[PDB]
Amino acid sequence: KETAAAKFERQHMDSSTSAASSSNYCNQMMKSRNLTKDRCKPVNTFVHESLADVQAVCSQKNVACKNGQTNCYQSYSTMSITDCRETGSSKYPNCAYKTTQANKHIIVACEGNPYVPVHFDASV
Repeated sequence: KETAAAKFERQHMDSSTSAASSSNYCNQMMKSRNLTKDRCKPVNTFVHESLADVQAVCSQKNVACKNGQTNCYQSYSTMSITDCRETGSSKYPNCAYKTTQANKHIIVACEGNPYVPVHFDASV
């Protein structure tokens, strides 16, 4: 079945663009990455960086995850990210989102060997 590492790439990586190019980014990306298949996922963050740069976070500043877990890491530098948040008109299967683009630090949880990001925790 899809690995946690793969799933992380599928849900949160967008190395193909430097930023969201329009208000529709979320709507299109959420659908294409299959995040709306079973239900409308309420929030999602896409990271506009190379895989290598994001995998490197696992070796940066160790911080506690929102749930208390201790395998989270915060990026030393800001990163280009797009936040997607479901809108008040969103209604499965027609999931709808608001697109917000920014440059922020990312916090990820890492696991495995190679030790890579498997969950997106927050941006700061």
